[PDB]
Amino acid sequence: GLKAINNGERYQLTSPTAMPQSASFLWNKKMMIQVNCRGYAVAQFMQPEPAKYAYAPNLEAKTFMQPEQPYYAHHPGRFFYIKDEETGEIFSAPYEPVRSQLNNFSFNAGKSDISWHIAALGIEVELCLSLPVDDVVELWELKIKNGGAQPRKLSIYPYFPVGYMSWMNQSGDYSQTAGGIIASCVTPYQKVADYFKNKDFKDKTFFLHETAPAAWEVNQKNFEGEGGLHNPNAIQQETLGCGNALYETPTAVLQYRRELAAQEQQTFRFIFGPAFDESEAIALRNKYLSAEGFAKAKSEYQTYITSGKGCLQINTPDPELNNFVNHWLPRQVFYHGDVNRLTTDPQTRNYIQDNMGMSYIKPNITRQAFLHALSQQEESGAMPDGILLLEGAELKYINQIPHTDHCVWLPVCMQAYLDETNDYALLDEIVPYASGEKRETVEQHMHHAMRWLLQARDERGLSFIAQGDWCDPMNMVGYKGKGVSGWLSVATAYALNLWADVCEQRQQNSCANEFRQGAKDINAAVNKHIWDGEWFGRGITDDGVLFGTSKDKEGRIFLNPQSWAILGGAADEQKIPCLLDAVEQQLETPYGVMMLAPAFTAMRDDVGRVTQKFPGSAENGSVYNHAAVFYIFSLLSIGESERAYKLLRQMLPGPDEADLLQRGQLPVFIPNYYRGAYYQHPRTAGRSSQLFNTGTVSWVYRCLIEGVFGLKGSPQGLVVQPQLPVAWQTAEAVREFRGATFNVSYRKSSDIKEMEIQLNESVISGNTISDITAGATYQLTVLLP
Amino acid sequence: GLKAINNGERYQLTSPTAMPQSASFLWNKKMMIQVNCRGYAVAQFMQPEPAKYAYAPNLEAKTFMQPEQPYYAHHPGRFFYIKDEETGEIFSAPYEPVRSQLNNFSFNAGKSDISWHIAALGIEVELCLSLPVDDVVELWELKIKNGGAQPRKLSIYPYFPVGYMSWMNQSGDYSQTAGGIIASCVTPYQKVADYFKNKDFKDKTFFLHETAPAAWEVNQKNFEGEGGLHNPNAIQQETLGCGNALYETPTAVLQYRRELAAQEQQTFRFIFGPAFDESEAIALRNKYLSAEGFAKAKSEYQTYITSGKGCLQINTPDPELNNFVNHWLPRQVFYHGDVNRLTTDPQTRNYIQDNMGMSYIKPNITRQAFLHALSQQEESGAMPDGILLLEGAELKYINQIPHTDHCVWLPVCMQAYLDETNDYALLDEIVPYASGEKRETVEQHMHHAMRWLLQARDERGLSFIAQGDWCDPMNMVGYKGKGVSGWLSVATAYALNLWADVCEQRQQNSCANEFRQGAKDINAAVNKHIWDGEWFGRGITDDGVLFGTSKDKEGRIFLNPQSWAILGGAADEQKIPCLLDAVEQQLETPYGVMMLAPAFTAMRDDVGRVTQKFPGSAENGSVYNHAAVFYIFSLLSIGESERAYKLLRQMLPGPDEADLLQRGQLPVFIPNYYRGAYYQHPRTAGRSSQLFNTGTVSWVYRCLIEGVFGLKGSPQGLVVQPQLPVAWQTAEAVREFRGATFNVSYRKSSDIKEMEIQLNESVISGNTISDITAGATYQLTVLLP
Ligand SMILES: O=C(O)[C@H](O)[C@@H](O)[C@H](O[C@@H]1O[C@H](CO)[C@@H](O)[C@H](O)[C@H]1O)[C@H](O)CO
Ligand SMILES: O=C(O)[C@H](O)[C@@H](O)[C@H](O[C@@H]1O[C@H](CO)[C@@H](O)[C@H](O)[C@H]1O)[C@H](O)CO
Ligand SMILES: [Cl-]
Ligand SMILES: [Cl-]
Repeated sequence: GLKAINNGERYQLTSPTAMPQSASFLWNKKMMIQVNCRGYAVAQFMQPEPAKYAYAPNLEAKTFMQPEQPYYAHHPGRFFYIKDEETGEIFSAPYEPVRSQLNNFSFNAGKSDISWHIAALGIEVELCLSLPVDDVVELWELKIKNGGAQPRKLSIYPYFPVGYMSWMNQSGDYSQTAGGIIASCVTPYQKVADYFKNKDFKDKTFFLHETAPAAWEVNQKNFEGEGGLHNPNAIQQETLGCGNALYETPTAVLQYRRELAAQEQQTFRFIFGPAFDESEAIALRNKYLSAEGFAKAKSEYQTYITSGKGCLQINTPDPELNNFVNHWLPRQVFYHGDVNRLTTDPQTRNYIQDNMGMSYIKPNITRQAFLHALSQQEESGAMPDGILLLEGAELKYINQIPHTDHCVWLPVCMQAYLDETNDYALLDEIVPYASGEKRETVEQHMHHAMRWLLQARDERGLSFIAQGDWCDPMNMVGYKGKGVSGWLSVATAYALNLWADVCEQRQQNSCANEFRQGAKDINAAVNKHIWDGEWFGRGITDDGVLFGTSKDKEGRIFLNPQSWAILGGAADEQKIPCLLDAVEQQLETPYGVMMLAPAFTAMRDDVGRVTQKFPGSAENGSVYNHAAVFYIFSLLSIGESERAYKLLRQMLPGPDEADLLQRGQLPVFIPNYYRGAYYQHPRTAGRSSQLFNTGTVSWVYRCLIEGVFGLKGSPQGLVVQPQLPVAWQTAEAVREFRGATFNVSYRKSSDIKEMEIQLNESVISGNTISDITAGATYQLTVLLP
Repeated sequence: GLKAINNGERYQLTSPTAMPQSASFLWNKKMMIQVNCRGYAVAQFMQPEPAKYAYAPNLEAKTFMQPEQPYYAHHPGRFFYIKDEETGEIFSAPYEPVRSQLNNFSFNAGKSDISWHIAALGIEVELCLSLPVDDVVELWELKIKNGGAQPRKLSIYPYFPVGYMSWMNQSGDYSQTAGGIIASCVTPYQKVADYFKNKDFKDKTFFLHETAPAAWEVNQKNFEGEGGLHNPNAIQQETLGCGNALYETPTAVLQYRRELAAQEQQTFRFIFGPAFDESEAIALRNKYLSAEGFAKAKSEYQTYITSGKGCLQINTPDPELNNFVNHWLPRQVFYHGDVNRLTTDPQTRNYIQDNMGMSYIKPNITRQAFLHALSQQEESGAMPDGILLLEGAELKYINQIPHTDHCVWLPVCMQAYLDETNDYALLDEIVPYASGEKRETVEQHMHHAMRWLLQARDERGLSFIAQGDWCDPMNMVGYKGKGVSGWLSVATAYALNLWADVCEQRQQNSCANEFRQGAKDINAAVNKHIWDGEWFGRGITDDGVLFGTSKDKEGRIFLNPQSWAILGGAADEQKIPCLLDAVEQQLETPYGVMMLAPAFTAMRDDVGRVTQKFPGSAENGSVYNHAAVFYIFSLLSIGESERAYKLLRQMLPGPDEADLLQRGQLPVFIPNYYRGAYYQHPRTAGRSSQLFNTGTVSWVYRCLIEGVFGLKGSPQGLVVQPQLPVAWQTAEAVREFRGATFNVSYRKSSDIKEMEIQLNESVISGNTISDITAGATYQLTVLLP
């Protein structure tokens, strides 16, 4: 079974085998953890760069998680073994590593915690994980109850494998003074500069108990012996051996021996995490490891999540949609803008898009993000490929490979901020540039960005692509310096048209004319060179080849140039229906719209690395949700209400059982992708990546707020412009907007020919609520034909 | 049990649990594999840089093996499951992953193969692995026999897990045309230049059968199901499901169904390895996958190993020593010089030392190695930190961090070559330098190297250490440009004294004087600044601190400055006994001599990274065999015969049972280290690193040939100078030397006061056999007091 519980606070799966990849996530200001339903977990923290405290059993690469991450028996996880001392029978919570028969299983994804209930052998177990807001530590609460009528003698063994920490130096031992296990290493390196750089690393891992145990074991191999994780030798014997690790793989295993009366329950607390030294571990222990410490952290964390609850609560005829939107969407949006994906150098397009989502949650964060991003703009007007969030950080990985699209996001996402807040006064703030002495207003910086986009075009008037655009791995179209992007061109026309509208609102009329003319020039170039007759191509290679066209067998159509041609005006009214039909025919699937099709099955080396991905995975033809929601937004922009909703709703798994089993995910987030290549590889199509990091969700939230429910800001007030699916006879929403609350009731009427709006029971004229007082509540009734 | 079998060809362990880390190795011109006794394996190949075809289940770091490498259930390996179709009972060969009760177990390390015999359920299994000489492929032969009296219906399942190949693209499927499983990936990258660089990668892994199977499975998770590796679901059912992998972790599993008569045995052949494409896999199949192909490869491989058999066979009163020296030592030496550790940029000290070993095996390889190494000498005289073996290769890892000792090895190892071969004519060969147009003789290059060592000294006359010397991770003594090395100084005096002796043999008298004077100057500086009263210090830091002294609590004495002071002449007759005693008191252990003591337990940042290793591991205080044999060689140089032999013999595990169990290794190689820190951490002391890559063995072979058995070359012929341990009443050796064979019999006599030598039964005068005819055999009798 799989359903919402606890009044929306949690979401419960009752089989540990039906959906074995399913998972949920938690984060805080400094860490994140992905927890699998069977007890595997991946945890990363910042110090200030990424690191981990629970390691693989081998020397793993520097990485967090892969899409569709597979687990294996020794993957890091969070386990508790229970042993009936009378019978010798054992089981483990949550399910791994023993995989015993259980009488009851629940995995509960929470807004603020992750928990399990299980039962075996008549013993009832509860496990609850949460994090505090500001420190790196896991708070673990275990409850064990004898559910039967006679006393029961049990051994209870936390098993938190530390893994292979380092080939230079790893060890571990029990510390009575810390009250638990302290594993220790030295992170490997070779260069002297790295010794200086690594000085403040938290290269100890602690596992501390509140209640002193009977015994412990710190050596992984001693724990397993021949019995392995299925039946550890250390657990077969009466008492753990109390061994240490001396350049041996360390582990964290404790043992409690209890005789529990009928119906008796006992609670045990632990914390797990990294530390510089034992002193820091003890500081965490004193702050957190108690009933009071756990309750204070929980109260503070629930407060943090509620601070990010957002501006929209809905009550539609679709209860799965209600649950997702009300309870899960805003937390996922909030994570992205609040901690910027836990990177010290966010990709600029990610920083600006994730902060755009924040406009609906905590817009002062958005405001400061624009100020920060623009302070790092180059004097040319160009934006850097990443934005540094800490002095001393550097551009890493894809951010060192030249992509050309960074400036497009500025006005595209500023428009959401300005519409929601009406904070045009941001445009007057003064900020520096990345180099030089010039300090200019936001508005001037934006003009220089749009001038950059206009200058970074070839003689045909089309945008250079270099080693990629929005599609990060699209690296061989323009690497010789001549290739151009179809998508970047259409999106630059959109950006320029939006920014000209701002300039016109600001009385910057010369600018408005200049950018409007820019946008027409690009659109005309696009129509001349990129349009392929039934859809827009994707780009022109360094050697002059148009691709993403009907002559290409793989990558015959890409979604992005279509959505963005719709938004930026390259697609007129006669080309629009060609796009809709071609997308439906070639890209739509039951799991959502694919970003390109057919997927590439081999390298095409004038397009590049994207074509080497497995067909259907990631940018190579998946249902890549971020591209899908750009299409949904383009659809809303032209009033294609039914098609917009249909494709948005496809992003949420369930309630169809086959759908839920095939995507394999709990419906508590939208992943970066569901597997595509639907025609080529049907068996796997729909499978969830399980990756909760995705720019999709800022845009999905915007589409629902402003487009489907149609409650959008303007300089006059709240614009009522709903695009509800026709199946809905009635719906309600509660919209928070500029400090006020709107209780909106939507109802279909066959008495009217045109929408009618009532505010506090009086019919209004027009579609705008203009008189908004902070702290007030308004009743809005919207009757629709 | 653990013993030599097959007339020395193999070495057999009969418990899969007593020595669970034990392992043996195979190599060829392009690959190596370390095979664990329970069925785990690590395999690397060159194309021309390192790569693998069997992956971990996660995204592993670029690495081969760690010292004391731990395994875990999903580590790569080489397995076969047997299922009794009547009972459903299963077991796996060799032992993992099921770990069933077996009725018989043998793991056979071979000179040219690795094999197992096991039995369970009345079924007798044989497994044999070997490699061809020149292609990258594993040749696997499986035999299954019903050892009982009634027919038996069995399913037989090879299980060769491919692992997690790539996050960009991984897959696999069955190919009837190839006749087996083909897994495929694209190695991840981001930079366009890497696409060009990676073009010829063998990114397919094949598992091909000679005999067509009943069924197959390519998806790892489908193979395991809930049952895991202990009881795979695919094996529970009647027939494998014939599944593929589509961006899922692939595997190689086949199934044969057989009804075997009483006493019936069947043979099945497979090959496993990497390929560019199916065409290459089929080429390997046609060449190898047959009884004829396996026999041709085996015959060619045994020939290759016999070509490396070396120059010394011994018959001593110690049968463990005999076995090791005769059967295992020469193959380990041969590996090092023949394939240079499978790196395209060997560390210069490793290249020169490993090639020195070759002087006793195939000296033309040694000769060409000096020619190659010196062609890359810098015009200054300095040697580079590595030697490039392929055009386009680069210096990697430690070779990019400046170390100062590279030139010292030239005359130290040239001396062995000249003594063995008498090829002074090498000195006349003309070779270029790394830059510039100068082409000079070997002799001139050597003079420039020794002038470099003399110039690279401070005002005190001591050698700069920069970021390290022989001790690779000794990186913080001289990183600011002032620190100097105690060891490098004493070894430079040795190098100069040897090279002056060559110059004197070559009538280069000015050079002889110049370098002899250099050596005295350095030795005097060493005695003034480095000698600490009872032993020589290790170095002086940038801030002027002498370390490796009696005032240091950790790192109180280092072995190297003592051995090298003995060799180079810094240690006179009055200081020698102080060194011997201090080494005995502080560094000697039952497992061999430690390289420093007490081990460092925390960073000391004017010594550096070495001090951060776990105490007792690697350079931080292990029994680091390469340093140990430098001491043994220094001992032989002063006639400390008993102490030399004792410490050399300590390098060979066994026959003491406790010793064999504690080191945990088969006695078929000498590892780079046995764990030290004997006083600080007794529990783990002696544990083998299991690393067969080590420069130790060229020197151990030289010590036995020239020092213990005392059969050493000179410009006059064969010098007889034995240092046998006194316990030996008699011994024999067979020495191959300059094309002739010497059958040497050694016998102790109380009738003589001084050694007597007879050649073909006539007493000779002096200690040199001067008349050596190629192809002849001589009988030498050496009577000792
Ligand atoms: O090859 C790769 O590493 C990966 O495919 C990344 O490019 C990708 O990264 C995303 O790829 C999007 C589409 O290319 C891009 O618009 C976002 O800015 C970037 O965060 C992943 O979602 C990161 O999890
Ligand atoms: O920190 C490290 O990576 C390792 O300790 C290496 O330095 C070491 O490498 C050896 O270390 C020796 C002593 O330092 C050195 O003389 C040899 O040239 C070098 O091959 C290993 O034996 C490679 O397996
Ligand atoms: Cl795209
Ligand atoms: Cl040393």
